[PDB]
Amino acid sequence: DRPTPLANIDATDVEQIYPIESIIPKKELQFIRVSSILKEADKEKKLELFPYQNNSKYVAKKLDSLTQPSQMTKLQLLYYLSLLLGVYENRRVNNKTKLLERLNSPPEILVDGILSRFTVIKPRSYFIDPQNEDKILCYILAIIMHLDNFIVEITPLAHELNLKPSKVVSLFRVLGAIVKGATVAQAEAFGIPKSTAASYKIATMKV
Repeated sequence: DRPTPLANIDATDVEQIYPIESIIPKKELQFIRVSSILKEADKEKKLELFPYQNNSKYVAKKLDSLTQPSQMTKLQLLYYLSLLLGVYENRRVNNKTKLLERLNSPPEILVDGILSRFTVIKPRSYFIDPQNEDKILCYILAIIMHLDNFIVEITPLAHELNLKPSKVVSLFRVLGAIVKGATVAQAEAFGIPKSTAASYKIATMKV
């Protein structure tokens, strides 16, 4: 129905607005295997294990922070983000066979899950309509909200995702995030000049 994951209307903490269950069904989770990524010492080899190889800037940046077994769930979300990004960047592909050729051997059930929930079957051959296209991006952005602890800098993210900054702003607003300039406090934390912090856009979720 909506391009966003199903919100928890009773949420009292930002973490609960978009529960993990809303982003990835519980049944699809045992199939996101991240132990090898966590154990692999070489960053190049870690990156090679991701389901989409078109050198995601976001994945490589975010990887450096996900090193402990307590962060396994976050690492599964990053793996899934990579797959969704692969489906989005290859949105013009209309069949499962060509799609798999553009991807780095993800478990087939995850691809099936994406095709059944983010595409329409042509009356097998499929179509990603304009709404399903934004749905893919909204789930990517809901993941980023979990991974960046509900405070996101628009400008580096737009660059990392190869998306127009105004599209990132617009989609974060569709997700219910507040998008405005950084406070002098946020400027100190983010290491951005205080005098123009108002022009540096930040997306935040609130309860």
